[PDB]
Amino acid sequence: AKMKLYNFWRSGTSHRLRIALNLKGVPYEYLAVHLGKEEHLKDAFKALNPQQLVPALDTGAQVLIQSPAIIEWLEEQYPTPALLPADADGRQRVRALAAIVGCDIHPINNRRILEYLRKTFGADEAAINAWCGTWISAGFDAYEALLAVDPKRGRYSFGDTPTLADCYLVPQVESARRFQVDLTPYPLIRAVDAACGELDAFRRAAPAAQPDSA
Amino acid sequence: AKMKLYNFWRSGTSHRLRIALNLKGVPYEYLAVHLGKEEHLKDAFKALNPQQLVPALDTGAQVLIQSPAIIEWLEEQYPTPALLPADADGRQRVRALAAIVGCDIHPINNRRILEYLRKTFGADEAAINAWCGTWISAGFDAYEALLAVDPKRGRYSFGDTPTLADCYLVPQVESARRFQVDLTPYPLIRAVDAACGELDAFRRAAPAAQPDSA
Ligand SMILES: N[C@@H](CCC(=O)N[C@@H](CS[C@H](CC(=O)O)C(=O)O)C(=O)NCC(=O)O)C(=O)O
Ligand SMILES: N[C@@H](CCC(=O)N[C@@H](CS[C@H](CC(=O)O)C(=O)O)C(=O)NCC(=O)O)C(=O)O
Ligand code: NA
Ligand code: NA
Repeated sequence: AKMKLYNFWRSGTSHRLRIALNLKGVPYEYLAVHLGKEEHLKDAFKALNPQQLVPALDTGAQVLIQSPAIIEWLEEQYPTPALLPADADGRQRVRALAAIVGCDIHPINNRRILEYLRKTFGADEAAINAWCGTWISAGFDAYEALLAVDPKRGRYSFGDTPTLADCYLVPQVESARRFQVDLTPYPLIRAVDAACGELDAFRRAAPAAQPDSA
Repeated sequence: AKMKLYNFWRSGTSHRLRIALNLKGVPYEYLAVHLGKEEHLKDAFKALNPQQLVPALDTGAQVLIQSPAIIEWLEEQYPTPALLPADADGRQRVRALAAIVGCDIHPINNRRILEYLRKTFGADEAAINAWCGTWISAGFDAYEALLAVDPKRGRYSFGDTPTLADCYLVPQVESARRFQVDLTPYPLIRAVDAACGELDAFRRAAPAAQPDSA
C-alpha cells in the first residue's frame, strides 16, 4: 500500500498540496483527474470523493479530502521540515495568511464558479478576467500588507523557511498570471514567489512539471 | 486589557467565531461593525484589519484576523472543552468538514460577491438566491454524505461533543435559510443543527441574540 494523489496539473489546490508533499519528501503516485474532460464529475471519482473536487489523497487506508485539512495532517504526520512554527502567535499568523488565499481568493475563481458566470450570467472572457482580478487584488492587498508589518520575516511569507502559507501563495500567484492580474503592486509577494521558485520542492510541484501537463 | 470582537450580528463568519468563543467560555467585548452601513470599508476598520472583513479579534496585545486561524488559536490557547479530537484521523476529518463550509460554501455567497453579481452582472434577487443555493446545495451534498459514512458519530458533526466543524456548519445552515435553500435533502445536517441549537453556547451566538440585531 502507498499514497495516491488524485489531482490535475493546472490546478491551484493540487499545486498547493504537491508543494507540501514535496517539502516533506513524501512519495506519492500521481493519478491525473482530467478536469477539462470533466473526469471529476463522473461517478468513478464521486465514489472516491463525494465533493467531486481535486485534490484527494488516498493514504492506502482511506481517502482524504480538503487540501487545507490534508496539509495540516501532513504537518503532524511528517514532522520534518516543519511547515508551521512552534509558537501560538506564529501558528495563527501563518494560518491566517494561508486562509486569505484558501478561503477568500481561490474558491471565488474556481472553474465551477467561472462556468456559472459564463452560462448563467453570460460572462465573456474579459468579464471573467475582471472578476478573477477583483478577488486576487483584494486578497493580495491584504496579504502584501501583512508581509510588510512583520519585522522578523526573511525570504518567505513567514520567517526564513518555507511554511504552509507559501504552499498557498505560490499557486495563487500562478493563477494571477493566468488571469493577467497586474502584480506590480505586490513586490513582497513577488519576492516570496521568486524565492520559493528557487527551491526544488516548488519547482517539482509546478503545473508545467506534471505528467499530465501540455 | 481584554478580548474585543469586531463583528456583526448577521454574519456567518462572526457567528462561527462567536460559537467557538462561547464554547470555550472566553469573555469578550462585542464591537459591532455595521456591514450594511459599510463600516468595514472605512479607514478606521482598515487600520485594524487590512482585509476589511469581519471578524477580527483584538486579544489586548494584537489584532487577529481569519476566523479559521482564530478558531485554531482558541483551541490551542483554551484547551477545555476540546473542539478538535486528539487523533490524526479525526483531526483531519473535522478540519475537512469545516473546510467544505469555510472554503467551498461561505466565501462564494459573501456580501461582496453578491454585490458584484448585482452591479456587474445585473443579477436580480431571484438570481442571487439561485447562485447561493447552487453552492450551498453542492457543499451540503458532500457534508451530508460524509456524515452518513461515519459510524462513530453522535448528535454532532463528529463524535459525541461539539467540534469546530459544528461552529462552521450552524452559521451555514442559517445562511441557507436566509437564501431560501431547500434543506429537505439534508436530514443529517438538519439534525446536527437542531442538536447544536439546544446548547446555550450556540443559542447565545446566534444572530438574533446579538446586541446589534434588529
Ligand atoms: N477547499 C477545497 C477546494 C477544492 C476545489 O476547489 N478544487 C478545484 C481544483 S482545480 C481548479 C481548476 C480551475 O479553476 O481551472 C484550480 O484550483 O485551479 C476543483 O477540483 N475544481 C473543479 C471544478 O470547479 O469543477 C480544497 O482546498 O481541497
Ligand atoms: N476567511 C475569512 C472571511 C471573512 C469575510 O468573508 N467576512 C464577511 C463576514 S459578513 C457576511 C455578510 C453577508 O454575506 O451578508 C457573512 O458571512 O454573512 C465579510 O466581512 N463580508 C463583508 C463584505 O463582503 O463586504 C474569515 O473566515 O474570517
Ligand atoms: Na513561476
Ligand atoms: Na435556528
